[PDB]
Formats: sequence, structure tokens, C-alpha cells
Amino acid sequence: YDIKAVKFLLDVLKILIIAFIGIKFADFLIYRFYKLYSKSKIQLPQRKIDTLTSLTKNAVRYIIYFLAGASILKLFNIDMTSLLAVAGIGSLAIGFGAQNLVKDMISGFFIIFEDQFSVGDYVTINGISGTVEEIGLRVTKIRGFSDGLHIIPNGEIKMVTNLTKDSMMAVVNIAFPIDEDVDKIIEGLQEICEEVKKSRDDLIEGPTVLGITDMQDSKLVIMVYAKTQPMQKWAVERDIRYRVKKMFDQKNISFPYPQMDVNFKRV
Amino acid sequence: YDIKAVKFLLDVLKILIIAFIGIKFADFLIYRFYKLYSKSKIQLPQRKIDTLTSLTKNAVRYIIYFLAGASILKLFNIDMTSLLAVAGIGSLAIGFGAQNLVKDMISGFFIIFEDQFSVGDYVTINGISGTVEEIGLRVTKIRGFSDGLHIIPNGEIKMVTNLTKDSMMAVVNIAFPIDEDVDKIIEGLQEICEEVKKSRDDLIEGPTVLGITDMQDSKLVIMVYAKTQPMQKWAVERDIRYRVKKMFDQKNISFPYPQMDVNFKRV
Amino acid sequence: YDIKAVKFLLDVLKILIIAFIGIKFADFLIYRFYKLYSKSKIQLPQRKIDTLTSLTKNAVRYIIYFLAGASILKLFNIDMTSLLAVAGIGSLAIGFGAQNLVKDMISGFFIIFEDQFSVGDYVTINGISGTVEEIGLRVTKIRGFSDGLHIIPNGEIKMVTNLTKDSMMAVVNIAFPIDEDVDKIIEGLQEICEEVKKSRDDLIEGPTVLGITDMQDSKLVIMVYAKTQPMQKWAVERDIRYRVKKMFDQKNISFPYPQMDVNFKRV
Amino acid sequence: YDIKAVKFLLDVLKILIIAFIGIKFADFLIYRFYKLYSKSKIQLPQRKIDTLTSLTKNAVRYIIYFLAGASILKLFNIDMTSLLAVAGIGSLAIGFGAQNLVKDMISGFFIIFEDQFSVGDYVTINGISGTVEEIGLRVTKIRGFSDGLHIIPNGEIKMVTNLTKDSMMAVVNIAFPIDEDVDKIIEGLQEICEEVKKSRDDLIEGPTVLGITDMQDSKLVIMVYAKTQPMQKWAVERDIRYRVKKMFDQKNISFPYPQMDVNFKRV
Amino acid sequence: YDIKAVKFLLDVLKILIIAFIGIKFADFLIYRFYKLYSKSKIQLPQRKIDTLTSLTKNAVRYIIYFLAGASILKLFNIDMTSLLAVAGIGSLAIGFGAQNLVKDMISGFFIIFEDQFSVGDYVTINGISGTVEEIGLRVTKIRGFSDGLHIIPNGEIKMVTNLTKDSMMAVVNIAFPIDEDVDKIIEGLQEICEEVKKSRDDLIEGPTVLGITDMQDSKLVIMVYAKTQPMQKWAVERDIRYRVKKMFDQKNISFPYPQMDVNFKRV
Amino acid sequence: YDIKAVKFLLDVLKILIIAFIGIKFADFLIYRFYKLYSKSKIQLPQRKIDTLTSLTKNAVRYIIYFLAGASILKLFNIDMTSLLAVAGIGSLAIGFGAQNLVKDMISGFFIIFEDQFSVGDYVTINGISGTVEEIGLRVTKIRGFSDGLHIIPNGEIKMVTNLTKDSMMAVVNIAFPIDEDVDKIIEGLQEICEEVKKSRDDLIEGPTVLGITDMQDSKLVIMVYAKTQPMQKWAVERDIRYRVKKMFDQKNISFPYPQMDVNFKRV
Amino acid sequence: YDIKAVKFLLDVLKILIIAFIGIKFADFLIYRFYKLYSKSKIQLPQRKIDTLTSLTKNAVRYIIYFLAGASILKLFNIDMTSLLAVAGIGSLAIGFGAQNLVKDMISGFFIIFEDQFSVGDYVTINGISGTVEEIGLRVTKIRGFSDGLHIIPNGEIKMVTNLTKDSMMAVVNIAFPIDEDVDKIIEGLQEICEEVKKSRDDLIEGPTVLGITDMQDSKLVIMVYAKTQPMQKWAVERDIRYRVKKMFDQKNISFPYPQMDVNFKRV
Repeated sequence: YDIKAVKFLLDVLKILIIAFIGIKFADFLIYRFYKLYSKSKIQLPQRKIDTLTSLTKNAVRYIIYFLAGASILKLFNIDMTSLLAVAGIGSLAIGFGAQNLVKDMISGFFIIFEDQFSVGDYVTINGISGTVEEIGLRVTKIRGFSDGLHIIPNGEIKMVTNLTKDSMMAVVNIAFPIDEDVDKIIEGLQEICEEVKKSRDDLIEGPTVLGITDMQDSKLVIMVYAKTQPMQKWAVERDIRYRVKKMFDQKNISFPYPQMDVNFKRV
Repeated sequence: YDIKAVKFLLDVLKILIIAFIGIKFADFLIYRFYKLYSKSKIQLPQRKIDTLTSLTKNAVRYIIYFLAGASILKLFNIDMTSLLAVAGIGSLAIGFGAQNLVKDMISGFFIIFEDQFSVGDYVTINGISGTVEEIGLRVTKIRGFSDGLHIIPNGEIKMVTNLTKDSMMAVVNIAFPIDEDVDKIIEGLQEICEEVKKSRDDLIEGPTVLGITDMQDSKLVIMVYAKTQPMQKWAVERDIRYRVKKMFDQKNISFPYPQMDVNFKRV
Repeated sequence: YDIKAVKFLLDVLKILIIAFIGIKFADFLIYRFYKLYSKSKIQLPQRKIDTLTSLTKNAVRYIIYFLAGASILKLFNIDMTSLLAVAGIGSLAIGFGAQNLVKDMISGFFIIFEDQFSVGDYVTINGISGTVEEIGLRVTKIRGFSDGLHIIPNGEIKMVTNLTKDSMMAVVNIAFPIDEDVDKIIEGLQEICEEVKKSRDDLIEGPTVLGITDMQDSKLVIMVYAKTQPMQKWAVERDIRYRVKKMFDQKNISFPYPQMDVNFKRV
Repeated sequence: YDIKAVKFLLDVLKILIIAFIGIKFADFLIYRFYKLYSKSKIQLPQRKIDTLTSLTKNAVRYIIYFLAGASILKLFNIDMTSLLAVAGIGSLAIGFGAQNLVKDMISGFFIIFEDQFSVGDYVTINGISGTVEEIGLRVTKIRGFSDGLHIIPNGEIKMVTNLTKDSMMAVVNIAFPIDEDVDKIIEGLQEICEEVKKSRDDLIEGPTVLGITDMQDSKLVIMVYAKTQPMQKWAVERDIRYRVKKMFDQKNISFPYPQMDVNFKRV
Repeated sequence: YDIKAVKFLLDVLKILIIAFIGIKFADFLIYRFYKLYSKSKIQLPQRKIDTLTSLTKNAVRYIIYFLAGASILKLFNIDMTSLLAVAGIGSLAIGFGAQNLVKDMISGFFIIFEDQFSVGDYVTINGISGTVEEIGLRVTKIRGFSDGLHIIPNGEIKMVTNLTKDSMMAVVNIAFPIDEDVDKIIEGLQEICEEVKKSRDDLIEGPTVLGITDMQDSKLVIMVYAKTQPMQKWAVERDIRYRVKKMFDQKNISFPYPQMDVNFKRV
Repeated sequence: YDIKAVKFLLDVLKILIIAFIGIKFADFLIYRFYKLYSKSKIQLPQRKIDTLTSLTKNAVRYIIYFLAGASILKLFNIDMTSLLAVAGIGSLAIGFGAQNLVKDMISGFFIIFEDQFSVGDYVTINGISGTVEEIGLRVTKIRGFSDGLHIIPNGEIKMVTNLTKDSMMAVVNIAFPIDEDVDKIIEGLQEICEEVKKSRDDLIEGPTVLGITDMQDSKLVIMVYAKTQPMQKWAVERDIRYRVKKMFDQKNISFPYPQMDVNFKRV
Repeated sequence: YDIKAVKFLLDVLKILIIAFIGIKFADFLIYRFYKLYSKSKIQLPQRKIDTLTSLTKNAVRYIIYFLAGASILKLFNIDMTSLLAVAGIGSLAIGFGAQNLVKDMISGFFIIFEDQFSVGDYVTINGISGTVEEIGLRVTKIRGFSDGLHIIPNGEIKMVTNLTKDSMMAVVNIAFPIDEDVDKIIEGLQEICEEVKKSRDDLIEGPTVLGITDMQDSKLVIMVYAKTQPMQKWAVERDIRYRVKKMFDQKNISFPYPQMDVNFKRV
């Protein structure tokens, strides 16, 4: 007439005392990871830490409940494989929904750690470009000129192209009619290059004229370029453009107006 | 002649009393999570809470049924691995169909918690732009001017670019014929910048003229820009455009009409 | 000389009596879930319910067969892990092919439950727009003007933008030559706004003229807008367009004809 | 000196007699599911059923071999988890390669069961449009006018838009110069609407003129529309187009020729 | 002082004799599946069968090694779950990398079995079109006119549209100026239809004129169509085009030259 | 007072001697698979084989460590399921990161084995075209004319279209004004066909004129085509183009200059 | 009255002493893998190594905690399958989030090992082109002219096309009016080819004229090409362009101006 109900009550008593120990233990650890991060009130307000700490506490309570519960269910002869094919709906949903969060974190870790870019560089990252403002661990902030502030999760960084770095390149493609006199234009472009090499202090390499970079229908295109100091690219381009307009005027050279020629019939 | 039928009836009696205890226990917990969320009738109507609470109750009944059932099946010597390869069709279908729901909730949690944007900012989020109206946990609402109200699930937020924030940037690209007189145009643009810096109180930085931002075929393009107070961008741009038309008129300057030039043959 | 063949026949007899019990039990449950949903013949015809109920019954028969079978196979010393790596082909194929069905259902549940839109609103949902006609749980129906009836599964709803709701916005972008007289045009547009504010009862806000919304090459574009009652947007726009044509006529103002200017050589 | 070799030979004898029983059992079931589907020679030729039945038989033979084999391997002390990590290559490859097949079947089941469309409707399904010819369970056939016969697997049906159904809408967008006389044109369009309302019997709603649906550069566009009987849409549109050309002729109205205006310099 | 070393050596001896038996057994089965497929040298050269058979043999050797090895490792008290988390790297990599192969085979099976197309039809399959040359089980070959020979794996077949089949449709959209005389043109097109109905034997339905299929700016488009025998579509279209050019000539009708009209200022 | 510490030390001694045996065994196998592949120094340099063999050795050391370790951890009563949920992070990451590698190898195996193309054919493969230079097992090399050398991993081959093979097709679409005289042009094109059939030895089929392949606005297009020897396509097309220009000259035929016709107003 | 509490305290003492041993063991191994990589301060600063080593240490502490903890939880009768469905959320999230890291490493290994490109070549890799600056194991650095520095993770390398290598090809497509004299133009192009073959030392093959590579509307296009030394392509093209402009001038040949011809009506 059975004396195993003893081992039974022993076990359910073990599960209960261990779940209690675990709960108090965890409320202690959450309170400590609380107060230690609470008085050095740097990275977070006591409104966020509150909701975050409450969130941690609730997660640990529910986990501990589920565990004690399924263990005690095991004791009343419920099958743990069926219990697994039910709890595994949550294992799967959460486990996979969280993978983006983990991808963000790993990616961010390498962005920060490989110094792919620092809190001031101008970068183009996934078709969007701007000046980096914050580098978080999960998320990166980047303010374009006029574009507004872009907030990009780190997992979404396919390629990150960094302008700046070891200086930028400024480039102007100026187009003339094919029609036109090449050597005159090229000599005038070089005069602009010299005037700008003297007149600026942000440029490290150029300006330089390199040949006919392109030829098509009724226009031929020549390129001037120049290595500039970080964030000066556009200033230099705008300057070169102004001077090129001026040189179109003084040197009396035709503008690259589109140029058709038509045959006539009257009827 | 066997005296194990005792341990057998003992077991199936344990499964049944535990499934009963679990069902009553859960109907109690659902009734409490019911009435506690029921008289503080804030976020939900008693039509929604009804269907939602009925839904929870039915899910717990079906889970408990499945558990008791598979355990009793285990008792009649049915294999739990085959039972698993059957129940796992549901574990997989539900577990993965729900991963979007979980992704939404994680993403939403970070949107709210990192204050990526507040209930008033103007944001562009996945090619769609508008003024945010609700920030849920699963879903975000965003009303574009004329666009209608966009409802976006949170898991679908690749990048969220926020305009507004620390002020916007207003930009006008005005285009003149290459043909034209640069310094006159630039000086007049600066007169418009001064008149607008005086004439407005929403601007915090500009307006400012920066050089020849672009040059092509028969037009050259100059840019004025100006940091404005949140949501004033467009007002400022429209103002600057009006003034620039006016200045085209008074200063007598040619409009940037497309400009071909054609050669003739008669035949 | 063995007396375990007894426990053996006992077991296979247990598996058989349990599979029998399970089959009768389920044909009973299917017959009840049948007749209860059968005389309240609302949502389904007795041709659909027949094929659906037959389908349920066959699924339960095949599952029960597979279970009894794999258990009896376990009894003749067949390994349940190899049996698992065979049955798991079906666990995987079905479990994952069904995940879209589950995704549809979850999504649909939230569409209905968050009242994202009701059986009358005009919505644009994944590049397709129309008037919603049915809101199912798995699938949504939406009839565009001329487009035909679109049937969209719920899992395919990335964003659902809802026009209507708290009223629509009607917008007309009218374009004039840059060439033209701005204040005359604007005053005339305001006369059209006043005449339409008087002459209609669907509009709740506009009409209103806001500045030069755009300026380019040989055209400048002005915008009139107006908040209208649900589904009136287009009536209002068509009206404003008519009146704007009329105002081009009476006020004698040039149409925005594209405007080149060409230089001549003869040869 | 061991008397367990008895239980050993007993076991391998059990695995063998059970694999034999299983093979004969299955060849019987395949032969019956053969002859029963063989004399009602409706949906399949005895060339297809032959290769399909041969295919079923071989699959069951190979599965039964693998099972008996891995069980006997278990008996010579081979580990079933390593055996699992080998067989699972096939469990995974097949299990997942077959998921499209399962997706097709589920989708098709719902297409047929929700009567999303019947064997005659004209549907646009994933950018492709045509008249449905067969509705299978795995695959749908749809013949476009001139397009050829499209065969679409059911799992690939994102949205299925069905034209026809509760009648179609025929739409003509006729464009006139802005230049032109609106009320004359509108009255003439209404005369065409009346003449067509009289002259046809396939239309159920229109034809109707609704206002200036669009206005741009040198054209303004008016829309006539009309609900028609299934598959008459295009007949009605072609008719309305013919009559509109006729009305351009008789009423002497200018065609919407693109309309530039150009300024001259000679040089 | 232990007499279990006997059962130990017994076991490792069992694993060894079973791995030996399995290896000889498999080399026999590979040699037979070799010579049986070797003298009926149809589908394969004895250079392919050699490398394929060698490949099979090596796979079976390595699998048998891994099995015997992990079993003997189990015997020296190595844990099979850790062994599983190592071998499962290969289970996963291979199991999933092979899923495309399995997808190809399933898809190909259905293409062949549902006779979606035969070794002569002209099909468009995933944006690519051509005449089918081989129908494999894994891969399909399709030679476009000028395109070269396309080799498409079967798993990549989303939709397969088959032209040919129950005949093709040939279609010519001829465009006239709006300017023009409709009934003359239509009557002339019908004369071309009659002359071609007489003059060909590949057509089964047309040719036929159906109305104004389109109207825009300065062109109106009329469509002639005709059901033709498989692969004749293009011959018919080219013939109809030639005849339509001839009819433009004889009947003296204006070609659909783009038609602007321009206003002049001199300055 | 326990005499199981004996079986304990026995076990950990078994794990240690088996890990030692396994390590020496593997360093031997690596040294042999080393020296055997080392003196037939064909496919690899002794710098690659060094780093590759060192890599193999380190992988086997770490695997053997992990196994011995987890087994000894099992002995001190550490749970192997928790150990599994930790090691499985690596099982998953590696197992899935390697699936591309396996996909490449399978695909490459079939490319090589089905002789889809050989080391000289001109192929277009995923939008990129070129002449194949190497066919590896993991990766394929393909050098475009001017394009540079493309290196494509095998798993990335959706479709591979092979030009060459049973000869190429050369195609020239020449366009004339609609305006023009069709039979003259066609007869002249045939004279070019004959002159080229005589004048070349790389062509196997053409050249041939087939009708009006296209008719539009102000141009009608005729096609000449011809089956050529592998890699001659372009030579033939270039030749036919030259001759067609020559024939435009001699036969005095109008070029297909775009052809508008304009109406005039002065104001 | 139980004497198993002895084996109990024995076990938990075993778990504790093994977790202690493992912790000290690991802090030792981390300190060694620290100091050995610390004084050879090459690839890393002692700021990075610090944070990386601290990171390793913390990871191993948390893993060891989780293990000891779950083992001791197993001892108080907590179920390890439920414990597995909780820890598996992390196994899944981390295991899958890290798969990109693994993919990068494998890919990079093959890039380095197959010398697909070296630290100087000019490559186009996923639509982005530039000169390679660093080849890491996880990530590749590539600086475009003007483009800025692109940092690409290795897993994102679909195809990597390498220009340079066995020399580059420089290509110029020059276009003339159809109108024009072909043999004159071709002979002149050949004179430019000869002048450039003499005048350069970077070219290894060309320059060479090959026929009418293209013919259309009012232009015909001829191609000159030439194999050049690595990185000279563009110099050569720019030179050939300059010379071709010069040759348009001297030889007096018409530029390829777009060429319409128009018919007149006055009204």
C-alpha cells in the first residue's frame, strides 16, 4: 500500500523550494544590477531604467513559473515531449523574432570595434548618405543635409561606404560642344586649376585636368578633379563651377546647348 | 496475474486530476486578468476584451486537452516521437507564422524605448512619409498630407528617417540659363536671403546662398538653404520660391527655358 | 522459455483498443461539430461543409493510423529515431507549407481586431487600391474602380494605407508658365476657392491656396487643397479642375505649353 | 557464457518478420488503391497511373529497407543519434524541397473552396492576365489573348485580382487640348453616352461622363465609364472610342496634338 | 575485479563485423547497380558512370566510417549529444545545400508528368523565351532564336507560360494619325484580312479587325488578330505588316508621324 | 563508503586514452593526406597546402577537445541538454554559414558533370557575359570582352545561358523610313545576303531576310539573320552592317531619320 | 530514512568543484592567449585586446554559470527539456544572428586563399568599383576614385569581377552620322591607331578598329579597342578620344548631331 508518496511530496517540495530560492535570488540580482547602474545616472533616466528593470523582473518571474510548472506537470505523469511541442511555439517565435536584435548587436560591435567610421565622418550607407551623429550598439544615427535624421538599425548595413577618411575627391565634369576648340578649352581649364591651387588651402592634391573623359552626340566632357581635406569636396566643386562659368564668359566659348539639325519640306 | 493495473489507473487518474486542476486554475487566472483589466476600461471596449478573453480561454482549453490526451496515449503504449512528428506540424506552422508578430513587438519596443520619434514628428519610413498619429507596440500610424493614413507594422521598419527633430532644412534649387549673368543673380539671391531672414521668425540658421551646385547643357543651378523650426521647411521654401519669381521679374533675368539650336537645309 | 509474450499481446492490444477508442471518439466529435454548424446554415453551404467535414475525418483517420502503426512498429523493435527522420519529411513539408496559412490568420485577426479598416473604406494596400467589400479572416476583398475585384491574402499586407477615415484630402496641382503674372493667378485661384467653399457641402476644411509648391524650367506649380468628407476627394478635385479651366479662359491667362527657344543657322 | 543470443535472434527475427509483413501489406494496399482508381479511368491514363504507382511502391520499399536496416544496425550497437545526423540530411533536403508542393496544395484548396474564381472568369494574377481554363489542386491554367497559355503553380498566387464577377467597368480617358471649349466637348460626350446607352444591351450602369479627371501641360482629360456585363468591357471601350473619333470629326474639335511654342533668334 | 571487458570486446567486435559486412554488402550493391547500368550504355558514357560510381562508393565508405567510429566512441564513454552537435554542422550544411537539388527534382517530375510542355513547344519561362530542346529531370534546355541555348534548373520555374499548344495568336497593332479617316482605314484593313484569309493555310481563326484598341495624343491604334497553327504567329504578323505598308501606299493614307504644333515669337 | 570511484577513474581514464588515441590517429591521417598530395605538386603550392593542412589539424584538435571536455563534464554531473543548447549556437552558426559552400559544390558538380559548358564557350550567366576560362568546383571564371574577369561562385548560377554550342545566330535589325520603297529595299537586302553567302565560310545557315519584323511611328524594321560557326556571330553582324550602309549609299535610299511634322502659328 | 542525501551532496559538490576548476582553467587560458598576443603588438592595440579579452572572459563566465546552474536545477528535479525550450531561445537567436559572421569568414577565407584579387587590383564587386586597400578575413576595403572608401563584408560578395589581372581592355565607341563617308572615317581611325601604337608603351595588343559595331536612326558606331597594361585603360581611352576629336577637325567630318527632319503646314 505504497510508501512512495513520501518521495513524491519530497520532489514537489524540492521544485517549490528551488523555485522560491531562484525567485528571491533573481529579485536580489535585479535589485543590485539596478542600484549599481542607478546612481551613476549617465546613459539612462530613472524612467527608462524603471520600465526596463520591471521588464527584466517580469521575464524572470514568467520563466521561473513555466519551469516549476512543467516540472510539477512531469510529476503528475504529463509527457515532456508534448509539453515541448507546445512550449516550442514560443521557443520558435521568440527565438527567431529576436535574431534581428542579435544581428544588430553583432554588426554594431564590429562597426565600433573595426572603427569603420567615427562620430563625425560623412558616410553613404544603403543608398542613404549623411553625417554620423550617434554610434549606438543596436542602432546608428546619420543626419543628411536637408534629408532629416536617418536612424538605421545595424543589422541592415550591407555595405557602408565612408567618404572622408584619408581625404575626399572633388570632381567636376564640364561639358562643351564637340563643335568646339579643344586645346583652348583645356588650357583655360588648366588656368582655372592653377588659380584654384593658389587660392585654396583645403586641397591636398589637385586640381588637375584629365582628358576627354567622354564623347557623345553633340557634347564632349572633360573632367577636373582634386583631393581635398575632409568635408571640403563640395566647396571646391562649387568654386570650380563658378570659375568655369566665368571662363566660359571671358574666353568666349559656346555653351553645350543641345544641337539638332533639321531638314525642311513644305506641303 | 498482474497487480500493475493499480499503478495504471493511478496514473491515468493523476493525469485527469491534474488536467482538471489546471483547467480550473486557468479559468480563474483568465477571469482575474479579465476583471482587473475590465473596470479600468481605458485601452479596450468590453466587446474586444470579451472576444480576446474567450480566445485566451479556448487556447488554454485546447492546449490542456492536447497534453492530457497525448499523456494518456503514452499510457496505452503509443510512441511519443511519432506523436511529436505529428504535433510538430502545428509547432512549426504556428511557431513560424507568429515570428512576424514577435518581430513587430521587439521592433516596436525599441522604437518606443529609444524615442526614435514621438507622436508628432514628420517621418519618412520605407518610402512612405507622414505625420505620426499613434505609436502602438505592434503597429505605427502615420498620416501623410493627402496620402491618407498609413498603418505600418513595426517589423517592417528597415530604416526610419526622422525629419524634424533638432530642426529641419529647407532647400530651394533655382535654375538659370548658362547664358546668364552669375554675379547679378547671386547678389539678387542674397537680397532675397536678407529680406527673408528679416521677414521670418521660424528660421534658425539660413537662408544662405551656396555656389553653383550644378551645371548642365543649358542650365546652371544655384542652391539656397536654411535651417527652420520643426514643420516650417515647406512654408519657407514656398516663400523663397515666390520671392525668386518676383526677382526674376523685377531684375529682368531670363527664365531657364530649354534651349536648342538648329541647323537648316531645305529640300 | 519466456512468459513476456503476455505483456506483448497486452501492449499491442492496448494500442489497438486505444486507436479504436480514438477513432470512434473522433467520428463522434466530427459528427457533432458537423450537425451543430449544419442547421444554423449561415456562413456555409451543405456542399462545402460536406467536403470540409470529410476532409477533417480523413485527416484524423490518417493521423491515428500513423500513430498506432509507429507504436506497433516500436514493439517489433523498429527504432523510433529513424522512424522520426522519415516522418519528419512530412512534419517539415506540412509544418512549413502551412506557415502562410497561420500568418494570414494572425494578420487577419489583427486587421479585424484593431479596426484598421471597415467594410466600406477606400484603402491602398500593397500598390493596389480599392473599396473593401469583404473582410475574411484569411483573406480580404477589395474592388477598385475599373480595376476589378482584388482578393488579397492577409499575410501579404505589409502596410495598409487607409484613405477615408477622419476625412480625405483633395489636391489640385495647377501649373502656369513662369513667364506669367503670379498675383493675378493667385487672386483668381482664391476666387475659385471662395466660389467652391460656398458651392459645396462635402468639404470640411478647404479649399485653400498655398504658395509656389514647385518651380522648374518653364512652369511654376501652385497647389489648392481641401479636406473633404469620405469618398468626395475626387468629386472636389474634378470640380476645381473644371473651374480652373474656366478661369484660364475668362481671366485670359496663358496655358503652361512647353516652351523651348531655338537659335538658327542656315547651311 | 551467455544465453541472451536467444533474445538477440528473437529481435532481429522480429524486425525481419515485421518488415516482411509491412512490405506485403503495402504491396496489397498499392494494388488496391491501383485497381480501384484504374477501372474508373477518368482523370488519368494507364501510362501515368503506372509510373505513379511504380513510384509509390519504390518509395515504400526504400523507406521499409531504411527502417529495418537502421533497427538491425541499432542491434549491433550502432548509435541512433549519429544515424540520425546522417539520415537527417535526407529528412531536411526532402522535407524542405517538398514545402513548395505542400504550399501549392493548401493554396489551391482555398482557391477552389473559397470560389475565388471559376473556370471562365478573366483574372489578373501576379502581373499576368487571362481567361482561366483549368483549376487544378496544384496548378492553375490561364490563357491570355495572344499571350499564350500560362501555367501558374498555386503557391505563387500572392494576390489574385478577378475582373468579371459582379460585372466589369469599361473606361475611356479621352484627352483634348487645354486650348479647347469644355462645355461643347462635355455635351458631345454626353450625346455619345446617350447614343451608346440606347445602342447596346451589355451595359448595366453607364455610360457616364465624369469631370476633368486630369489636367496637364497642353492636354485636359475627361473620363467616360460604364458598368458592363462580364467580358464586354473592351467591346464597349472600342465602341466609345470609335464614336469619340467620329465626334471629333463632326463637331469639328481640335485633336490633342502635343503643343510647344518656340522663340527665334537668327545668328 | 570485473568480467565486463568480455561484453565490451563483444560489442566493439559487433560494431567491427557489422561495419565490415556493410562495406562488402555496399561494394557489391554498387558493383551491380554498376554493371546493370553499364552494358545498356544509353544515357551515360563509361567516363561519367565511372566518376559517379566512384563518388557513390566513397560516400558510402565515409558514412560507414563515421557510424562505426561514433559507435566505438560511444563505447569509450564519449557523449552522443556533443557528437551530435558536431556532426550536425554537416547534417545542416549538406541537408540544406541539397534542398535545391530536391526542389529541382520534384518540379521536374511535375513538368514531365503534367505534360506542361513537350520537346518542341515554344515557351516563355521566367522572362526568357525559346524552343525546348531537352527535358531533363533536374534541368530544362531551351534555345531562343539568336538568344543562344538557355539551361534552366527546374526549381527556378515560377510560372511557365507555353505559347503554341492549342494554336497561337498573331497580333498586329497598326497606328494611324487621329487626324485620319477611320472607316476608309478600317475597310482597307478588312480587305487585307480577306486577302490573307484566302492567301494562307496556317491560320485557323483570323484574320480579324477589332475596333480602336487605343487612342492617344496624335495616334489612334487598331488591332488585327488571328489564331494561327503552332509556330506560325510571326510569319503571319510579318505578312500582315508588309500588306499594311502596301495598303498605306496604294490607298494613299498618312503615316502616324509624331505631330507637334508650335507657336512663334521672334526676339 | 563507496567503491564506485573505481568505475569513475576508469571512465575518465577511458575518455582520456580515447582522446589521445584519436589525436595521434588524426595527426597521422593528416600527415598522410599531406605527403600523398604534397609530392604530386600539381593543383597547389606548398604555401597553400601548409596553411590548409594546419587548418585541418587545428579543427580536429578543437573538435576532439570539445568532445573529451563535454564527456568529462557529463561525468561531474553537468547536464548534456544545457551543454547542447550552448554548443548548438556554433552548430547553428557554422552549419548554416557553410550551406553556401555546400550549395556551390553541388551546383559545380552538376555544371561539370552535365557539361553545361566547357572551358571555351561564350556564356551569359546572371546578366553577365563572357568567355569561360576556368571551371572550378566551387567557383567559375569568365572573362568578358573589356568587362574584366568575372569570378562567380557556383551556387549563384540561377540560369546559365550558353551561346555557341551547336553554332550561334547572327542578327541584324535594319530600320528604314515607313515613307520608303519596300520591295527595292528587300531585293537589295537579298543581294547583300547572296554576296555574304558567297564571301564567307564561317556561316552554316544564312544569311536570310525575313519580313517586316516591326513597324512603328516613322520607321519599319527588317531582319536579316544567319547561323554562324561558334564565335563568329559578331564578325558576321559587323560585316552585314557595313554592307547595309554601302547599300544605303549606292541604291540611294533614305536613312531612318526621326521624322516629325509641325504646324505653325505666328504671334 | 534515506542515506542518498550523501550521493546528492556528493553530486552538487562535483558540479561545484568542476565549475570552479573550469573557471580557473579558463582564466588561465585567457590570460595566456592574452600575453602571447600582447607583446607581439602588431595587428591590435592594447585598448582593443583589453575589451576583446574582457569580452571572452565574460562569455566564458556566463556559459559556465548557465551550465552549473542548469545541472544543479536538474538535481532538484527540474526538467531539462523545458529548460531546453527556454535556453533554446538564445541558442536560436545567437546561433542564427552569428551565421552572417560565419559566412563572412568562410567567404573571406576563399577570397584570400584562391587569390581572387590582391591588395592592388581594380575590382567591381556588387555594383561598386574601386581599388582594393585592405583584405581582411571578415571584411574587404575598396577605394573608388571620388567614390570614397567602401567597406564590404565578405559574405555579401555574390560575384567579384576583377579588371586588371592579365591586362585590361580599353574601348572607345565613336559615333558618326549615317549620312557620312565610311571608308574615309575608317582609314582615319586606323591612322589614329597607328599613331597611338607608336606613341605609347602601356599597350600590349591594340589599338585596333573593328567594324560597324552598331547602326541606329541617325548614327553609326565604330569601335576601337586595345589591350593595355594594368590601370592604363582610361589613359588610353582618353588619349584616343582626344585624337578622335582632332581627327574630326582636320579631316573635316560631320559630328553625330541628332538629326530630325520636319514637314511644314502654316495655319
